[PDB]
Amino acid sequence: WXAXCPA
Amino acid sequence: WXAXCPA
Amino acid sequence: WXAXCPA
Amino acid sequence: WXAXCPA
Amino acid sequence: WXAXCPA
Amino acid sequence: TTALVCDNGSGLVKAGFAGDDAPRAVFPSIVGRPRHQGVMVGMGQKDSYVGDEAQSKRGILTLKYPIEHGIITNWDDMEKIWHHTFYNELRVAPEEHPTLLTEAPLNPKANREKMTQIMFETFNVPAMYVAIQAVLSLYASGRTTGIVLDSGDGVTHNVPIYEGYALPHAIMRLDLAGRDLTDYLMKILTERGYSFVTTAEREIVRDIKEKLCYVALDFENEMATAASSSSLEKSYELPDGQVITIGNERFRCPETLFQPSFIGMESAGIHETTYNSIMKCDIDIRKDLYANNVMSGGTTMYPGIADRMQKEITALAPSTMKIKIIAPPERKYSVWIGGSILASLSTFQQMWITKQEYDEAGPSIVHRKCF
Amino acid sequence: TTALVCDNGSGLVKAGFAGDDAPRAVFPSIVGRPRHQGVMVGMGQKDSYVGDEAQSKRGILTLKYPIEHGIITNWDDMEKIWHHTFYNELRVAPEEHPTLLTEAPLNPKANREKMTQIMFETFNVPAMYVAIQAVLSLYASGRTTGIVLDSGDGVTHNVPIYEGYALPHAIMRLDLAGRDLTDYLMKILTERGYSFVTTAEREIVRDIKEKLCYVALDFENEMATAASSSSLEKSYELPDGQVITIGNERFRCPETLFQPSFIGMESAGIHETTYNSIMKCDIDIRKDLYANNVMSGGTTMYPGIADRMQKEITALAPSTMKIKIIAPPERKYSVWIGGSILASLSTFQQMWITKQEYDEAGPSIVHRKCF
Amino acid sequence: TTALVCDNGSGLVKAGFAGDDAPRAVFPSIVGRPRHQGVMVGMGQKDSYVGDEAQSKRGILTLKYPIEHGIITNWDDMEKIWHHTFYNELRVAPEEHPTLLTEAPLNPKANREKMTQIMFETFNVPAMYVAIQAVLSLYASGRTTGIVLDSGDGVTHNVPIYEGYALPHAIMRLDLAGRDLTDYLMKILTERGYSFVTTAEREIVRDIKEKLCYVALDFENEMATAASSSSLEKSYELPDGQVITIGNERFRCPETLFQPSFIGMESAGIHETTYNSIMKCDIDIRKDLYANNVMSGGTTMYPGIADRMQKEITALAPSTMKIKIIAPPERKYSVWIGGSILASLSTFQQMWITKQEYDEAGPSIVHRKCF
Amino acid sequence: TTALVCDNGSGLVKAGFAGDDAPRAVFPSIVGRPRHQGVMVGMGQKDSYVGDEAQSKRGILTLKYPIEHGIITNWDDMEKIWHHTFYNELRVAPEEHPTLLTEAPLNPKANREKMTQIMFETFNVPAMYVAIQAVLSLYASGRTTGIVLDSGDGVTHNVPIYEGYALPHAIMRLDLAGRDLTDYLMKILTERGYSFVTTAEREIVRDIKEKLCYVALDFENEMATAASSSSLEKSYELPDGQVITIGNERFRCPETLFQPSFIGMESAGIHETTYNSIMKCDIDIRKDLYANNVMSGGTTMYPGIADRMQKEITALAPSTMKIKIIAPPERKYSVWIGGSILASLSTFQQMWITKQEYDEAGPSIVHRKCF
Amino acid sequence: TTALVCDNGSGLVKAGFAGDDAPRAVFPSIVGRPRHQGVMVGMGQKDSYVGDEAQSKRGILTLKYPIEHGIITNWDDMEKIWHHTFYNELRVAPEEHPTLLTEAPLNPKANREKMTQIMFETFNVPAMYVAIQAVLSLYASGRTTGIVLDSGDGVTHNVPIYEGYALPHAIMRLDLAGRDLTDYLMKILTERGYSFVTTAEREIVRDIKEKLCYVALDFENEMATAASSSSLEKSYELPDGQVITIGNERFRCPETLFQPSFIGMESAGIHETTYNSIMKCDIDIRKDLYANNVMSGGTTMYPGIADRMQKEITALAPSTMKIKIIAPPERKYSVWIGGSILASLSTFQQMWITKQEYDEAGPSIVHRKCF
Ligand SMILES: Nc1ncnc2c1ncn2[C@@H]1O[C@H](COP(=O)(O)OP(=O)(O)O)[C@@H](O)[C@H]1O
Ligand SMILES: Nc1ncnc2c1ncn2[C@@H]1O[C@H](COP(=O)(O)OP(=O)(O)O)[C@@H](O)[C@H]1O
Ligand SMILES: Nc1ncnc2c1ncn2[C@@H]1O[C@H](COP(=O)(O)OP(=O)(O)O)[C@@H](O)[C@H]1O
Ligand SMILES: Nc1ncnc2c1ncn2[C@@H]1O[C@H](COP(=O)(O)OP(=O)(O)O)[C@@H](O)[C@H]1O
Ligand SMILES: Nc1ncnc2c1ncn2[C@@H]1O[C@H](COP(=O)(O)OP(=O)(O)O)[C@@H](O)[C@H]1O
Ligand SMILES: [Mg+2]
Ligand SMILES: [Mg+2]
Ligand SMILES: [Mg+2]
Ligand SMILES: [Mg+2]
Ligand SMILES: [Mg+2]
Repeated sequence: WXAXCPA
Repeated sequence: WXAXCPA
Repeated sequence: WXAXCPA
Repeated sequence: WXAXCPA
Repeated sequence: WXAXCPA
Repeated sequence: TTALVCDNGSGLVKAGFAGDDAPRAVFPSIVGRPRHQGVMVGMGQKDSYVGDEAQSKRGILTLKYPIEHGIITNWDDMEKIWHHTFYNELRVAPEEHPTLLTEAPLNPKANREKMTQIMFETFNVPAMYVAIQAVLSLYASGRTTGIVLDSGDGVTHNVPIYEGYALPHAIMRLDLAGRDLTDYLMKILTERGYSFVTTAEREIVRDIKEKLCYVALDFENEMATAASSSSLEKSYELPDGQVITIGNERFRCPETLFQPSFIGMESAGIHETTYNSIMKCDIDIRKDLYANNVMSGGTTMYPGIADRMQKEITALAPSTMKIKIIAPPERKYSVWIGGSILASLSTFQQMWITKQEYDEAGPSIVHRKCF
Repeated sequence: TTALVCDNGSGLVKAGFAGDDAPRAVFPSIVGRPRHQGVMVGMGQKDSYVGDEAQSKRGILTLKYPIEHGIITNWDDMEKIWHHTFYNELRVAPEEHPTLLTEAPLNPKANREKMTQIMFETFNVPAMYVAIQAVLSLYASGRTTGIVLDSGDGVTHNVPIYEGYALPHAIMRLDLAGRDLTDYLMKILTERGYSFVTTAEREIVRDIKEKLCYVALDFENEMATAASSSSLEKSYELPDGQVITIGNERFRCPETLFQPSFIGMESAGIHETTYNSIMKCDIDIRKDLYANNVMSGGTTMYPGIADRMQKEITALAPSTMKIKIIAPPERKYSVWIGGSILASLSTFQQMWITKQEYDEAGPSIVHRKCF
Repeated sequence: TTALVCDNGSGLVKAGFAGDDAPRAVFPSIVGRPRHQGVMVGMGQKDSYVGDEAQSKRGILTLKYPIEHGIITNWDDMEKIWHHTFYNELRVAPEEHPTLLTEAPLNPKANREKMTQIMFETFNVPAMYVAIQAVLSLYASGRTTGIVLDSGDGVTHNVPIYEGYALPHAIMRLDLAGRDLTDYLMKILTERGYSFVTTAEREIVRDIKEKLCYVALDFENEMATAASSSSLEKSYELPDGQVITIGNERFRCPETLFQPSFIGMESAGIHETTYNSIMKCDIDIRKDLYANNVMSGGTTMYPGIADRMQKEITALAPSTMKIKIIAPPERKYSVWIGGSILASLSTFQQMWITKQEYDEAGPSIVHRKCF
Repeated sequence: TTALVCDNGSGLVKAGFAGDDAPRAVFPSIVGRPRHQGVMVGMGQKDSYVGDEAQSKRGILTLKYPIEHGIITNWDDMEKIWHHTFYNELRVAPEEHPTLLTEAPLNPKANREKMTQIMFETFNVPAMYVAIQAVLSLYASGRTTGIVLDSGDGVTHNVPIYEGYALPHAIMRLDLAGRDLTDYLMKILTERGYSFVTTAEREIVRDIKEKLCYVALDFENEMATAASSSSLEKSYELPDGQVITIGNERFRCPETLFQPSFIGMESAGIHETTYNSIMKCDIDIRKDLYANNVMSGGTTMYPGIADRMQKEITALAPSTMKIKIIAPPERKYSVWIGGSILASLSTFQQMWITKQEYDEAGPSIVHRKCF
Repeated sequence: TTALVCDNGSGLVKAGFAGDDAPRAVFPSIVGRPRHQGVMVGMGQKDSYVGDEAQSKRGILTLKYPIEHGIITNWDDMEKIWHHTFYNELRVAPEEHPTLLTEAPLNPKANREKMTQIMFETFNVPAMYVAIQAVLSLYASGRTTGIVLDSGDGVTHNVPIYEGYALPHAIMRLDLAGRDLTDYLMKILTERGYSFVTTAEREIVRDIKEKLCYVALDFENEMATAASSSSLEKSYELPDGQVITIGNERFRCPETLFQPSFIGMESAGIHETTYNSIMKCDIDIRKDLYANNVMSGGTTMYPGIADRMQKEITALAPSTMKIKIIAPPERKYSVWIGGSILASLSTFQQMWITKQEYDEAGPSIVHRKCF
């Protein structure tokens, strides 16, 4: 992703 | 009234 | 209906 | 609540 | 250790 | 130096002073009580509303009419209305001077008894008199001979009078009145597709009636026309902005007066009753009575009602009779006007029932000193 | 060789053939549409469900009642229900033979107009007739004189009948009906601590009502008892296995019929309405009417309702009157049964409206050939 | 000599003294507990944090809301918040003087029962009163007639009031509220490409919503515009310095209030509910209610929400009606303000429930002395 | 004449042809690059290895997963895997016929966008469709109603479906998945006395997990037993011949799914999430959902996991509910199987997105034609 | 009345008394055994040397480190060192009072088990406690929030702490440490033209490193400079008087921490590991962690290492973040200092493990009473 997780 | 009608 | 109630 | 919702 | 490294 | 005159009958309350050419207090004989839980503390409200107050907030209030068919039933509320009338509307202490009250003929005795007493006990009125409304209508017309048709909210009646000398055996009383027409109309509207059931809604219906309804001179062909033409249809805006359209109901309601059977009212039509009263009079005066038929009261305001009466009577009556329906503008206030006249009459003065007399004879005096 | 008979009123649809002693098609007048995105391709589903289908999958479907207060509002859905009724339930082509439809008294004219037309246009029904439900109840009872109280889902009404000769001016119509009681109960349950808001949940509540609620003969002391005793409390299992317990709501809901004011319903209580209808009848027949009060419809199934009516009327009525509440088993199907009877009656045959007549006169014939 | 006034509802806790024109204690109704092993001995920490403490250290704490949908569920934590409120925030011993508590209409009875008891047992409060929040909003507006729309964090509701005399049968309650919008937004952001799942992250999302979201007056074309223009896009900086950009989600979230179906909420849109409440009122007062619609609560702060309501109602309502959406600055504190007013009202004094009365009647008094 | 079906999710890549009852290409979604200086000229090596190549030479290669938590992050490598899949494994030119791709619900929009485009641009695939994996699991089971629990390598999710009509508002997504369990286990082993830190070593750990770990039905007493008995201990041979012995870690790792907090995962346990999804569904269908819980994906292969789920749900659910955990052999391939089924379905054909449509609408079509 | 505090980690042994501001015993954790035939009778020698003895005669002795990568491997020798520490260095009988031991996080369980036991059995220590070194570093800094980077001889690790509440799931452990750098340097020197292979020679290399090496802020251009300038070259005198000259190796060795791949260490660079630990923390606290990065341990003594860390993190982190590298003088003794502080803390007292408790619970108590 672009927020919580690191994806 | 007290007879025919409801007055 | 079309007046009092919503029918 | 104790029925619909979870309150 | 007993696996990777040699400790 | 003067006297109070009022129409304390069903429907509306009319009041003013003797010598006035118009009542100043004109408002509904309605008492209202709230039927919902008051919440906002400090709202500054009451448990009882009267007349315009009642109309103003009728969506909340349960509205009642103390008077039904010309009979006072809820005396507590009756008292309240009079209270309001005297102090809030007329702005006058009735204790100071005499009052003229009115009624329809043939009411249960007790009705008069309590009226009299209240005037003397609650209001402590100096003097009073109860008059038959029909009679007053003649004073308004300035005639001594004729047949008065007083058709109000709760009661319709006929009183044939010949140079005074009213003929009691020929007085007719008919329950079918404006309030019933209102109720009937409500049912008719259901057919059309509108529902009115709350008391407030009843009042709305009344408003409609008073604006749109009219009398046909040929009910049968009036319907034939209605059935094929929107020209009879007419729109109307309800309080919340909704628009309704009235069809043939616009004249079907009025028709009931000529055909009481529509509401199960076994009794003869209003024109038959009129006629019959004449039939109960001696042949010598019948002619004169045909000449002076006098309309009176709010229901005689429907457009064309005079013409319809004329036609109907003409049919029932012998040929070459001068059937004249007297139906002047302002006939809605006829009675009240007559009251003003009568009260201003100086001769009349000796008809007042004084408190002195009341104390000595008791309330039964109303059946002896007063007609 | 026969005819279809059905109760196409609010709530449930009842249907069967003339001469049958019970309807075979008995299912909810409900149309359901999905409100979620269908995903599984091949699911084999439809965009419209009816009756049992609707109940079966009510957690997905948005359920509607085409009929509200005895008035058909959603004609498309109405049509669908009838379609279902004839082909899926009854398994019969209606085009082959006559159909008896019913309604509550005092409905907007147009309601009949469209019903008639649809029967002739969509279904092409050979002949038809619209009857007042109350009347049918008497046929079920086998009596010619009495007062029928038909209290269904969307509407309650009173029709006094005296050896036939129904008295139209005394017919009462009350909006307060089972559907409203259901809705009210939902709000009460909130107080208790249960929330029901979806349409499906509404139906659950209905189920509860039909099983647990009963009528008290002393509402005031019933509450006094409830307030100090679990003996009135009763458990119930919801569809997902949860168990709930009902307290005083078990009788508070039913009470509304006697005190409409609970839901803001200005109108008089059901027993007052009953009484008033009698008051609108001539003294000569009032006695007989007191003797035959007839219950009818699903809401008259609450345990003790008969006794409560009896008590209430007894109080309002003159002494030494034979107040009898007729309330036989199976009164829930009264109307339908009566329909079967009437339809089987050979004399009745001449009341059918034929297509021939329809074509010539138009849909307005329903207001002339049919009562 | 005074009294405490507070908004103990969902979301935030507002509190101050009667006569104050603004609450001084304004902080989240959140209780936090650590979910990691404390290591540094001497850290001087606690096992429970409240309000700002919770926000300050939300990356460590598990945050909970004792109140869900206007219902107190975690009483222990509830107590803690009140404790904090009185001593840490207000810096006052509540035992000294009366307290006004508030609630949404239609809550499980027990909610009131325990509130009452706690106030008397834990806090030993001299006197207390529970008020409906909607009512208080009118006091803030200074009006006696209108429809209050109180749309907070856990619950939205409608209470039509006409010169006081609230109409209970027309009160609407809607679960769809700010907290749900927050949750929904989280899912939408996933689409955009951002993940928020921890409770702390939930709070971040809330912050975003409160700053960037707005109401469209044409959702359909708003999307059409968004789909082809970065002018609707807007950046925002997260706590760790990352910058995110919001697209059409900026107005899609707010839209849910008008189309609840987005979250599976079967219920009608907020403007339909509003309208329906009016429909449950008698035609006589409907006009006035259209004139005074009153916004109230944090969700009515979205830019353009007033205009959207206006438009929607205008469409549903009859023509030529004065649809006015009252939506003053500071409407976010409406209720609290109203509370200050009401409490300062001297007349109100006689509505307080005293401990004396409590002891004698028990907690059930809250359903009789207090509305 | 056919179509490609593949599970392009995290972990492993499954692929075969529509109508096949098993995937033929089954290999790791891993890309490897060397991290040492190549010396022997003529070695004939490459700068990129895929799947089995990567496993075979993992001691040299740096291994990466293009897919993280169900999100494609390294598109270049993603492309390479697909390339390998089609030509090296399946031995087929994808350009010839349609392909079914799958994904977990709630992924960043862009993920779909690029997938779509690549299929059309790099591979020039005739037609394509993206399906939610959970849905496919039901097709494999042959059921239209149930809750699918798809718990793979990078992501776990719950999708409640009721005769199709998936309920999007109740879909749950959980990051905690097999890859995390693997990582966690590595840390646990450190405690035991074994160090694994290279990517290759990570893969070894995965192997261990898949062979030795099992689910306890009483974690607490399972530990009590472990603490005093070598009967739970079990040996295992590492690639270089060393033998290790696993103690209580054999069941401690699996436990994490029920207690996510072990890795700092604030989120509720897998059985709580399951339950909560049910709670978000209407009471009418909850029963059915309890009846059909469907396991799916590699993590549901731990011995006893079904029983543990059963127990946990049983505890949370109401009594007398038929809690059934459907967990058939071969559930590891559920999704792929379902894909084969769906693709073979002829009705399905009309769901394909054609290149024609793509060209006209653009990649955004995936959010409109495809669910 | 006091307690012993020591850093029994790899490399050097630090020891002193609680309350002391500096360790007094500072010497190498080295055990030496002779590897040549002793000849001179009467030499008065031993078969085992420790610390300074070992350094003093390292040309004869075979030197070993009992501790490797933070793990005690040679327990016999370990015991000997402690023996020496207590009696030869500290000159104190440990049996008299409590001892604080330390360790790196994530060590094989057995390491603690034996430590505990030995303290109770060989030394019969009154009370003991094992602490994580990183934690102690914060006590030295006087902060409750930050990320401690403890980079010693055998192990480097990262422990993020937020007002205590250490986050175990974010703890990183890296084998790459000072001892490895030493070894690497030896190989580099071979390139330069110097051979070091004996253990004694290894120690010489260590000395060199500690004096000459420094960290470049631009490794690439640092090499570019070195390649054309003797200004980076620097001489050094070996024990036998030979002079050597170091070229670019002076900064190439340090670089390894940022590029572990130089020694085949697959793992990410020290700044990436640092960063990643932060990434494993919730967004709410990440900001604070960036603010307090704390250096600790001997390897953080290379000139410029702080600046290099700053630069590297700055690059990886979001803009406008306050990246602060806390790196105070005397950070080489951080841990020991922290130990002194913690031990002097009176509150801490209740964390001691007593012999009583040990006897009752067994050595496993170290995993329950002690963190
Ligand atoms: N303008 C009008 N047109 C038709 N009917 C009217 C009109 N005004 C009043 N009415 C009806 O006449 C009755 C009231 O008139 P009124 O004669 O004052 O009654 P009352 O004499 O008994 O007070 C009501 O039923 C009212 O609706
Ligand atoms: N056994 C029952 N007990 C109580 N109320 C019932 C029962 N069955 C039905 N009802 C209520 O009566 C209504 C349906 O009865 P019915 O008379 O068939 O309505 P309708 O005649 O309008 O179809 C519904 O509101 C229903 O809940
Ligand atoms: N400035 C704002 N703009 C939009 N929404 C807001 C704003 N402030 C608060 N909210 C939302 O309104 C709710 C809190 O408002 P409030 O009315 O105080 O709730 P409550 O009355 O239940 O305390 C929360 O869901 C909050 O996010
Ligand atoms: N036999 C097994 N037993 C236990 N866990 C397994 C087994 N096989 C695979 N797994 C775990 O499940 C995941 C891969 O399964 P799979 O469902 O194919 O993932 P995905 O569906 O995301 O490809 C990996 O984390 C793997 O280690
Ligand atoms: N002044 C220094 N400059 C650079 N590196 C040093 C210095 N002193 C010690 N070191 C290196 O740091 C390590 C020892 O430091 P220390 O932190 O005490 O290790 P430990 O904490 O594991 O005892 C050894 O590898 C040593 O060579
Ligand atoms: Mg009159
Ligand atoms: Mg019925
Ligand atoms: Mg609020
Ligand atoms: Mg999968
Ligand atoms: Mg150290």
